[PDB]
Amino acid sequence: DDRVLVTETQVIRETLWLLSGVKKLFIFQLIDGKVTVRNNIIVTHLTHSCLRSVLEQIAAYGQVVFRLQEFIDEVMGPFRTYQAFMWALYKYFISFKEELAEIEKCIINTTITLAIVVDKLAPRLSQLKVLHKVFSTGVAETRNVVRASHLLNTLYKAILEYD
Amino acid sequence: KSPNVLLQNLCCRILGRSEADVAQQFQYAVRVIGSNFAPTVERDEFLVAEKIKKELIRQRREADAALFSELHRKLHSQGVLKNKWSILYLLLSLSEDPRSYATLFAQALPRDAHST
Amino acid sequence: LPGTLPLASQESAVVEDLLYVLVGVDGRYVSAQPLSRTFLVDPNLDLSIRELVHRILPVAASYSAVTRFIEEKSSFEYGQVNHALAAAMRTLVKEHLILVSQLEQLHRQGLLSLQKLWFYIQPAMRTMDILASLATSVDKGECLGGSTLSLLHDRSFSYTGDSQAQELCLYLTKAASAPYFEVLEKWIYRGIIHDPYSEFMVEEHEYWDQRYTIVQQQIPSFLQKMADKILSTGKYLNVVRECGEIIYTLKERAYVEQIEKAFNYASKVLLDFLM
Amino acid sequence: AAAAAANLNAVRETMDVLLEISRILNTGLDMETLSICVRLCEQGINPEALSSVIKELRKATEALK
Amino acid sequence: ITEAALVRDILYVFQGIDNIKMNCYKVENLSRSLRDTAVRLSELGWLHNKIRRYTDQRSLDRSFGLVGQSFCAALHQELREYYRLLSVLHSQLQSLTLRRLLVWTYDPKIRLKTLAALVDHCQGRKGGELASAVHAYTKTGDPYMRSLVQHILSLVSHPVLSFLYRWIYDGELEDTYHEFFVASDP
Amino acid sequence: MIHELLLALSGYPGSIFTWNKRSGLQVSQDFPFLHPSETSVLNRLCRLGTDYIRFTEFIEQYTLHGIYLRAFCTGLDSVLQPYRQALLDLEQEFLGDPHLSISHVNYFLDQFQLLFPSVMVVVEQIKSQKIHGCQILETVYKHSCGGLPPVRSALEKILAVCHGVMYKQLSAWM
Repeated sequence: DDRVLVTETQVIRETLWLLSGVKKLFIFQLIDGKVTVRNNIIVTHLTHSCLRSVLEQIAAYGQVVFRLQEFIDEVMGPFRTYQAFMWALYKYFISFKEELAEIEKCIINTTITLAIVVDKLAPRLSQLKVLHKVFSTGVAETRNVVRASHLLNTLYKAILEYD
Repeated sequence: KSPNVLLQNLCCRILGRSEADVAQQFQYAVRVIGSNFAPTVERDEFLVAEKIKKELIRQRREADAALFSELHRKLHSQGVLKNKWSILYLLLSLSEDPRSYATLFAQALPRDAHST
Repeated sequence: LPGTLPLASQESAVVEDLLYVLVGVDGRYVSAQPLSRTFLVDPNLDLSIRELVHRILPVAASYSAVTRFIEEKSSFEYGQVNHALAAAMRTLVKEHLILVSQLEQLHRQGLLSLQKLWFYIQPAMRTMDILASLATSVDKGECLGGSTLSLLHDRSFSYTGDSQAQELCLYLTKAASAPYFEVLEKWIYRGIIHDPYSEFMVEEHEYWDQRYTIVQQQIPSFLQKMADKILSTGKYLNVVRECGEIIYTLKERAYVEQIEKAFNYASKVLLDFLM
Repeated sequence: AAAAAANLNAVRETMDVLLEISRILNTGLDMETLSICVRLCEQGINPEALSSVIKELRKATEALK
Repeated sequence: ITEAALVRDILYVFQGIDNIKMNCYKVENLSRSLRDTAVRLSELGWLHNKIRRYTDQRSLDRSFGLVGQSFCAALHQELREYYRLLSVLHSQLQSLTLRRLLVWTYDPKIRLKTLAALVDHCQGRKGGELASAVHAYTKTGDPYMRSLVQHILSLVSHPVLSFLYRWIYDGELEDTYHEFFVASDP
Repeated sequence: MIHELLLALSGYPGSIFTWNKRSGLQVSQDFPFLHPSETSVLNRLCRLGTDYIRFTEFIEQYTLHGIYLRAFCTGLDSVLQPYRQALLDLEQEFLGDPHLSISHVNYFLDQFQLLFPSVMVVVEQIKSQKIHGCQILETVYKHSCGGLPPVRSALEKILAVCHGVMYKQLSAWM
């Protein structure tokens, strides 16, 4: 069986793009709206399987950010609530993107490897998991008055859980 | 550089002066270093190591006696040092205690047994 | 089979075999015999070697009686002196194990001929000959406590012209006396007598001349001059308590003077207490 | 090129480790003086002789201060 | 069998992991001068087992008390260091020989001699009765042991002086396991 | 293999370090490149990895319900922070000199090896007895009076944040 034998730093750059929400990446090639790791990726170390393990976790995070980017796309291309809801979501992404973009600076210009960028991103991969559950109730649903009431009421309920 | 010009930098580091000023001391440093250039004892870094641990243990500083063992290995890891015995034999001699008998304990071999 | 080996080469087999017997492990040809240790060398060996082998072994036999003195006189049932004597007698064994290491590393380059060996171990043949004489003279007459601190003060007086085995026997007695001089600074500056094992020179009982009484055996024989002022110093401290640093040096009496400076106060607090 | 920059790194390491052994032993040396005593010891020089000198020049810099 | 191969296995027997197999570590050829020095060196690793079994058997049951933890958790700070020495010795195996080990491991042949005989003198003692049986090891005089055990006592006797400073200034004794010498009656 | 292991101790199993749902992390079998004596210390090293995996799996699952269970896991990651941070360091030391063996890596964990085991049964008592409600603030406290100094200093942190919930509710009511 053949493998591509990618280098090490190239993975972190690819991981940052997955965090950014961009598509068509040499790694994490989605098929049906579900990001999935390739099969020929291998490093000099990590025995070709742990890599499939560590990437599989970050992939689970790509799903959370790819689906949201698909949601924001289906609003840009007069509900006045979803359109007002994405602007809050969209605002959060710009600031989140800046932290990921900044890290890329310290890559081209100090040693950096996998186990460091993950732990550096702990207070973000935590905040992101919440959105996968808050938004899950804003996507599972037909009238325009029940889709906006049930959404706005889910937040005020989900906040009292975190008090 | 050469050891003769290098000995004069030392006299300018310890004593703060220029080489045109301090020349009586440098006259005394050539007297001692010269005629005492060749090493007089057999060289081994093992014995000198077991005497810097025995010394940091004697000051109730048992934590730095196990840190030196990790710093003495790194010296071998890099490998830019040819004579590691000498520089440790010297750093041990200039060691002061922040706060008797030595013919009983282990001393270096004399080199007189061999036909030098 | 050394008979089929040349002279100049078989010597390289004995020196690396003999370099192990000095540690305690048995050897290939020069073996040890069951139990003051006796050794056996070879039926068929060059006579120009066996006469010199028997000149190196007396540092091993004098070593197999020190390492057995450490592993035994470390048992608690021997007092707080026969312990610190066995500890300070262990650091030298450590430095004797380094001297055998530096020989094997020097043996790999072949620079170690048998004749060259007899000269290298000479500092070890003198030291391990001193300790193998104390460890056989402390166990002959069972000594524990003060009577083990007297023997280190006479065996330091015999070597008054050696100046090399007199620095050693001063390093032992300086370390084999710290436990004894730590129960004394409690019996003079206060009245309490700890002495878990029966080793101190002053023992108590349970009308006042039978309370504390000198034991004659356990006297250091260098405090024998002041065997009565010590007993009289603490005794005065107790008839008031129930009512309501020292280092050893040779030819210097800084501790004999230090005791008089406290006994001269021990009375001035009791005599004034009755007037 | 490269092998001339890889040597300048393996020397800044060793000169940084010898400065650690120097402080836990509490030698009064510093990073500038210590680079002189290392160079000397490379050519081959009695550390029993070189240390008597440093124990003297430091013993005379006080009579002048 | 080369001498280097023995130096490879011995660095494992110092831990418990077995040519040298498992009460003496009987080695099973080679010359007699090698087997003898291995035997003594291999046996040091056996000691490390007796001190490891205690800090593993008693780290299992939850009925050992509060003192029996500060003891079983002070036999580990005196074992990480024994794991630092094995670190250094392994980096040089890539030179050291048998006769060179004896001097390297002559001191940790004593600390692993007091600790492996300190956990047998206090076997069934729990609570304060254990802090009183690791204090009967200080009357020894040996300046190297009396300054080691007199440190384990300074950790084992910390929980005891935690009840005392509680049962004196606040009078609220609390020990589900009976350790303190002040027993209350409901 | 070093960077391979430092991931296995992070929660990512691979071919060298297989994962079993019942036993836990363990080495598959003998490997020719490495020595046959190391096959033990790793198994001694994995007894730690199994703890972190079974920890983080429970932490994510949140399983039973109640705020006092949410906050317990919220605090349970805080005590588990020095474990991760001390693991990132191992890679840096190995990046410097390439002469460090598994012995030094095993030595570095030291404190984590004697901490996780005592903080493993505290979780097991919860998932095996349905400890619902504020009763956690005692089940964790009854184990806070342990002798092990490191533990006595770990659970006290969790009790220090778990009290934040009660202190929130208590002030909201009074």
